[PDB]
Formats: sequence, C-alpha cells, structure tokens
Amino acid sequence: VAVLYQGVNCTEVPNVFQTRAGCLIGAEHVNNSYECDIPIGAGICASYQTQSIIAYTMSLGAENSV
Amino acid sequence: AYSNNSIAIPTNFTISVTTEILPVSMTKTSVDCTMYICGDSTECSNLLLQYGSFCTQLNRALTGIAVEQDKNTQEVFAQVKQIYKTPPIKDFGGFNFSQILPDPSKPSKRSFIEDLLFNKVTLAKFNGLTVLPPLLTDEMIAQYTSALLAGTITSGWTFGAGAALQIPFAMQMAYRFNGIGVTQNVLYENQKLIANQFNSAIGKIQDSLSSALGKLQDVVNQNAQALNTLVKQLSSNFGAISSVLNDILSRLDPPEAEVQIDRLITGRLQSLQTYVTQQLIRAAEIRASANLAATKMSECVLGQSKRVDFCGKGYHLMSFPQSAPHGVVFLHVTYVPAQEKNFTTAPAICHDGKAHFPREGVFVSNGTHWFVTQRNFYEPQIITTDNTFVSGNCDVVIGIVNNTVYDPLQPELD
Amino acid sequence: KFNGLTVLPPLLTDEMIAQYTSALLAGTITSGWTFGAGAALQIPFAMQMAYRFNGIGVTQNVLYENQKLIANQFNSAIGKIQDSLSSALGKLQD
Amino acid sequence: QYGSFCTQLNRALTGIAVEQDKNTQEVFAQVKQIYKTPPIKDFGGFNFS
Amino acid sequence: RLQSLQTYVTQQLIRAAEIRASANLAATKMSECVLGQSKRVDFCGKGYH
Ligand SMILES: *[C@@H]1O[C@H](CO)[C@@H](O[C@@H]2O[C@H](CO)[C@@H](O)[C@H](O)[C@H]2NC(C)=O)[C@H](O)[C@H]1NC(C)=O
Ligand SMILES: *[C@@H]1O[C@H](CO)[C@@H](O[C@@H]2O[C@H](CO)[C@@H](O)[C@H](O)[C@H]2NC(C)=O)[C@H](O)[C@H]1NC(C)=O
Ligand SMILES: *[C@@H]1O[C@H](CO)[C@@H](O[C@@H]2O[C@H](CO)[C@@H](O)[C@H](O)[C@H]2NC(C)=O)[C@H](O)[C@H]1NC(C)=O
Ligand SMILES: *[C@@H]1O[C@H](CO)[C@@H](O)[C@H](O)[C@H]1NC(C)=O
Ligand SMILES: *[C@@H]1O[C@H](CO)[C@@H](O)[C@H](O)[C@H]1NC(C)=O
Ligand SMILES: *[C@@H]1O[C@H](CO)[C@@H](O)[C@H](O)[C@H]1NC(C)=O
Ligand SMILES: *[C@@H]1O[C@H](CO)[C@@H](O)[C@H](O)[C@H]1NC(C)=O
Ligand SMILES: *[C@@H]1O[C@H](CO)[C@@H](O)[C@H](O)[C@H]1NC(C)=O
Ligand SMILES: *[C@@H]1O[C@H](CO)[C@@H](O)[C@H](O)[C@H]1NC(C)=O
Repeated sequence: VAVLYQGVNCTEVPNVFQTRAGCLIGAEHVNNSYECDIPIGAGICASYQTQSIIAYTMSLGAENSV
Repeated sequence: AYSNNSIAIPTNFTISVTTEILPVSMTKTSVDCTMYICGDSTECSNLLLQYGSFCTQLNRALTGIAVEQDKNTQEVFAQVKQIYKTPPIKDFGGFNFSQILPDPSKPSKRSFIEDLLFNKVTLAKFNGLTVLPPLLTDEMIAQYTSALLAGTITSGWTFGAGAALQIPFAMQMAYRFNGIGVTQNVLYENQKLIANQFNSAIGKIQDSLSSALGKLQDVVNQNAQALNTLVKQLSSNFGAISSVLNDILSRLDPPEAEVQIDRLITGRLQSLQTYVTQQLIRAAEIRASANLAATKMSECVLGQSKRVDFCGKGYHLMSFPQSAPHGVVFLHVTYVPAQEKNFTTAPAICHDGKAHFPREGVFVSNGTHWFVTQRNFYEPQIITTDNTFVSGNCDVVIGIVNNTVYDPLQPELD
Repeated sequence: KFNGLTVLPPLLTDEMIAQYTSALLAGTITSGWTFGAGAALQIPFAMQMAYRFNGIGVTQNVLYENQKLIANQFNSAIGKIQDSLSSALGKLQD
Repeated sequence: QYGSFCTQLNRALTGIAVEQDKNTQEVFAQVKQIYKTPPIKDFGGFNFS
Repeated sequence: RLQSLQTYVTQQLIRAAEIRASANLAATKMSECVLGQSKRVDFCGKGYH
C-alpha cells in the first residue's frame, strides 16, 4: 500500500515525496508520464505498473503535428 | 408591411462574435464530524458515540459530491485524445487568431483573452473544515483548450469523427457558408471583407471584457457564505450556560455537565445536517449546468450546429472555447443579414401553358424583368430550362404570371 | 395572510404576456423565421408554407396544386381543438 | 440565542423568488420588437381568427 | 416550530429545482419549434413538423 498525509508538510513526520496533495509515503517517484490509473490529486496519479508502487504525472495523450 | 405579392431580400452580410459563460464545477470540501461537533475532548466523543452513525453518513455524502466534481470537469473538457499543435506558419487567408491562440511567452500557457478572464474573478482550515485540490491543474485545461482550437482551425470538424484531416481555411469557411444556404462564390468574392469584419469583432470583444462575469461569481459567493455561516454557528448557546466546551470541562462535574453537553451536541448536529443538505441541492444544479456545457462543447465546437438559438443569435458559423476559473467561455462566430430591399414576386412563370417553378430560388422582379435568385442574398440570374422545372398546366396555381424562359439551346443549334 | 405567510405578485401582469404572445404570432405569420435572426423580412404566406414543405422533402408543386385543401384541413383541425378544449389540464393543475 | 436560522431561511426563500422572474423572462422575452398584424387578412385561404 | 419550518423550506427548494428544469425545456421548445422549423423527431409533435 501507499499512505497519504493530506495538508501536512512532508518535513513534519508523525521514500517520501512531497505533492501538493500532501506528503506521500511508501511509493517511488519517476520521470515518465503515462495515462492516469488512479487519481492522487493536483495533477499527480499513481499505479502498480512496475513490483512496487509508482507515483507519476499524468500525460494527456500522444502528440502529432498535422 | 405584409402584401400578398411582396418580399424583402437582404443585400449585405455582417459577421459577429458573441461571448457566453457557463459554470462547470465548484470547490471540493471535506469536513470532520468529530472535530466540528466535539472539538477535541474525550468526553464529548464518548457521549456522541451512541447517537448513531450520522457522522459516517455525512462523510459518505460529501465524498460523493467530491467525486462528481472531477467527473464534470473530465466530461466537459477531455473530448480529444490527440494533443495537436498548430504549425509555425500563420497564413489563414487574412484571418488573424493572434488573440486566442497560445502565446509561448507567458509562463502559464494561457492566451491573451484567457488571461483577461482570469483576472476578473479575484474570489472576493482550523476547525475540521478542509478544502481539497482539483484533479487537473489549470495548465492541463489550457492544453486541452489549445488542442481544441488547433483541431478546429486546421481540420474543420473532421477530427471529431476520426483521424485529423487537413484542409485550408478558406474552403472550410466556404463549406460552413454552404451549410446555411448561401452559395460559395458569395464567400469567395468577398474574402478580404469577412477577414476585416472578424478582426474588428474580436478586437471589440477584447476591449469589452476589459471593462460582466456574474454567473461565475455567484458560485464563489454562495460557497463562501455557506462556510461562514457554518463556522459562525459555533458561538451560540442552544440553551446552555456557555458556548465553549472548555468552559464546561471545568466548573462542573460529569453528572450535571452532561445535560448541557447534550444540548450543545444537538445544536451542532442540526447545523451540520442543514449544511450538507443545501450542498447536495447545489451540487445537483451545477451537475445540470455542466451537462449542458458539455453538450455545447460537443455540438457547437466539434461541428457546425443548426438548431436555432443554441450557439448564439444569428445563423451559426463556428465557435471557439476558452477557460475561466471554475468555468468555460464560448465565443460564437455567427452571421447576420444587413441591408434590405423590397421586390415583387410570383410563384410560377407560365412560358407556354407549362407552369415553371424555381429549383431552389425565388422569382423576383424589379418592375421591368424577371430574375430568379437565392433566398438569403440578392444575386439576379436569368430564367432558363437549367434553372427551373415543370409541372402540370398553369391553371390551378392561384398566382401565375406571363414571361418567357430563355432555354439556351435554340441559338446554339445554328 | 394572517400568520406571517405572505404571497407576492409576479413581475409581469398577464396583459404583458399576452402582448408578447401576440408579437410572436405576428412575427411567424408575416415573416416566417427571418425575424428570429435579424430584421423582420416580409414574405407572403403561401410561399412560407411552400418553403416549409420543401424542408421535409416534398416538392413545392405538391403544395401549390392543392392549396384549397390544406386550407380547409387546417380550419377544421383548429375548430376541433377549440371544441375539445371546451370539454384536460392536469399538468397545470398539480 | 438559537442561532441565525431565521436569516438563513429568508435567504433561501428569496432565492426561489428571484428565479421565478428569471424563468418567466426567459421563456417569453425573446423578441424586442412588438410587431403588429396588418388589418388586411388575406393568407391564401388560411383563417387565424 | 423550527422543525416544521425547515421541512417546508426544504421541500420547496426541491420543487423549485424541478420547475426550473421544466422551464428550461419550455424555453427550448419556444426557441426551436416557433422561431424556426424543427427537424429532430418527436420534439414538436408526432409527424413531420
Ligand atoms: C456591406 O457593408 C460594409 C460595411 O460598411 C461595406 O463596407 C464598407 O464599404 C465602404 C465603401 O466601399 C468603405 O468605405 C468602408 O470602409 C467599408 N467598411 C469597412 C469597415 O471597411 C460594404 O461596402 C457593403 N457592401 C456593399 C456591396 O456596399
Ligand atoms: C431592372 O433591371 C434590369 C437589368 O439590370 C434593368 O435593365 C437594364 O437597364 C439599363 C439601364 O437603362 C440598360 O442599360 C440595360 O440594357 C437594361 N437591361 C435589360 C436586360 O433590360 C432595368 O432598367 C431595371 N429596372 C428598374 C426599374 O430598375
Ligand atoms: C398570359 O397570356 C395568355 C395568352 O394570351 C392569357 O390567356 C388569355 O388571356 C385573355 C385575357 O383577356 C383571355 O381573354 C383569354 O381567354 C386567355 N386565354 C387564351 C387562350 O387566350 C393570360 O390571361 C395571360 N395572363 C395574364 C394576363 O395574367
Ligand atoms: C516545509 O518546511 C520547510 C522547512 O522545514 C519549508 O522550507 C517549506 O517551505 C515548508 N513547506 C510547506 C508546504 O509548508
Ligand atoms: C529525473 O529527472 C531529474 C531532473 O531532470 C534527474 O535529476 C533524475 O535523475 C531523473 N531520474 C530518472 C530516473 O531519470
Ligand atoms: C494580428 O493581430 C495582432 C494584434 O493586433 C497584430 O500584432 C498582428 O500584426 C496582426 N496580424 C498578424 C498577421 O498577426
Ligand atoms: C418597400 O417599399 C414600401 C413602400 O411603401 C416600404 O413601406 C417598405 O419599407 C420598403 N421595403 C424595403 C425592404 O425596401
Ligand atoms: C393580392 O391582393 C390584392 C389586393 O390588394 C388582390 O387584388 C390580388 O388579387 C391578390 N392576389 C392574389 C394572388 O391573392
Ligand atoms: C374564419 O373563422 C371565423 C370563425 O368561424 C369566421 O367567422 C370567419 O368568417 C372565417 N373567415 C374569415 C375570412 O375570417
């Protein structure tokens, strides 16, 4: 599982990744961007794609130039 | 002036651009039953523990509203999967979309008019009353709107049914005119004028906005008013000696304190339930408005619309979407007839015992001749066998006149 | 009215609504739809009906060669409505 | 000392009150020119008496 | 008497929302059937309009 402490500064603690949604604990941060699997918030989603949990930034879609 | 042999055709046409505003969602909140009702005391929590499962029921309702908000935003905007980009070359036959395209200089990729709309709703945590972030950041919505604009200008409607097909802009406008019953050559022979009209109209919108957004303001005002009432309601006695549970932790022992703690509990439950109910009704209303906004998005913008007064007053030509805080804005580009002239008419012309009718136009006469013209634009043409069609004998039609049809075959036979 | 329970008048008196409806009727009969997009353009009534037929895929000469019959049909139908009403309004009653 | 429930109620009721006027305005006020029919009644045999 | 007043107000709010929906639909009929000819089936009576 992963845990989310909403509204709390990550530095204050009762793998840590500070999202605007709140200090996220237990998951890893990557640099890719895929479809959104489950919504965390504030433009950040997460998934069990790779096995551990990852939290990534959702990407709207593939790109083309007519 | 209605007379049984008179009609009034326009001569000139005027473009126009009109704005429209819609709300799409509200600001999501979540509340703590225990923190609001009891503060922090153990005794109050112990006494509430037996009232029921009202707290849990409330939380379920509030989270339901929360998730519908994300669905509303998703539905209104996420209708395209390819994030198109405009080409650096800007040649659209004289049209000028500088204003409502993305300007790559500002940090937030917002167009000029989007930026103006943003700076008009200035909006006017310590009790268990939390607000939560939306799912999509504003840059994402900006990207979606930019993609829609690129799609319409470079591909017409054809991106909304399948793969994005390119086509110049002049012929897209020509097709859109043909779709309201005005032939193509009308557009072609006047392109410079339509271009100037459109530029001036968009400039006037840009000016008028920087003066208007009541519909998007009332939502914020209602939200803030409700929260202020729900918070201010914590300073009434509801029939106790005081309105602070710390004023009751002291100066009393449990046996006779519990009755006043009871009265405070009752008051604060009743306040919470009123807040939740009114919120549910408001959310349903916004849900209705968001469904309507998605429908406009999918009918006016994705393709041309034809149902009257659905995408602005006047015959509809196209639309452009723009964003705004917690809402969407439409710019409907539409068409209007300007300068009228009176002409005399007649249903059919009997050349030689045969009733000739117009294929798609209507017969007009400036007093000296007969021409046949299209319905919405005065453009005379001469009667031929390639322009009418026959039926019966000219004896049953209530209105008939006498004229000869040119029939361009006889002279050529030599 | 004697307990703090007040009713209030609407904004528009019924004559005003009557005027609005009369205006709409005048617009449709004397100008077709063209008053709903811009200036009111006049056009006889026979050709307005002809255009409305053409808009559902029935050519114009169909209307023209039978105008007296459409007129009688319409009169009889409106008379039957006038009779049937004077007999029905549950939706407005509830 | 019960609270501001009265004021809250009054605000709700007045909200309904103003929406009523907006509904009537929207359904009917769609024309700005108050046209008049001509005294001549010749519509090809139709009869709008 | 507080409890009675609140029940009355709530039911009134729900009814008003329903009438609001009906009035939007009526305005749409007014603006599509009357102002111009309509073409979407079964929106302005049974049969071609
Ligand atoms: C249709 O209306 C437009 C709007 O006035 C006319 O355009 C003007 O034409 C005059 C004379 O050609 C110019 O001096 C003006 O500068 C034009 N307007 C603008 C904004 O530039 C147009 O001429 C009209 N159509 C016809 C056939 O006369
Ligand atoms: C109605 O339009 C016709 C066509 O333009 C006018 O007839 C022309 O008039 C000019 C000026 O006298 C002549 O030079 C042309 O040779 C005429 N052409 C034809 C085919 O007749 C006519 O004068 C117009 N009538 C009115 C009352 O304006
Ligand atoms: C169109 O021309 C025809 C051919 O002359 C007209 O038909 C005759 O009109 C006169 C008018 O007095 C009648 O007396 C004749 O009985 C008609 N029939 C024939 C076979 O000559 C017709 O009336 C003209 N239409 C008009 C003037 O509106
Ligand atoms: C969290 O605390 C650090 C200092 O410990 C501070 O620099 C940072 O701005 C804080 N962030 C938030 C969101 O409070
Ligand atoms: C992700 O990007 C940041 C900065 O671009 C970099 O420091 C980091 O090493 C990158 N991580 C991976 C896994 O690529
Ligand atoms: C378009 O409008 C902008 C804004 O006034 C102007 O700077 C520009 O020169 C116009 N023309 C083109 C081709 O961009
Ligand atoms: C046509 O002429 C009549 C003359 O009485 C006038 O009343 C009417 O306004 C005119 N209409 C147009 C469109 O020129
Ligand atoms: C049109 O009305 C006039 C009355 O001014 C009448 O003389 C004429 O016969 C009418 N024509 C038709 C076709 O009804
Ligand atoms: C129209 O109907 C009315 C009502 O029966 C009748 O009095 C009148 O004669 C009819 N015809 C005309 C032209 O008004």
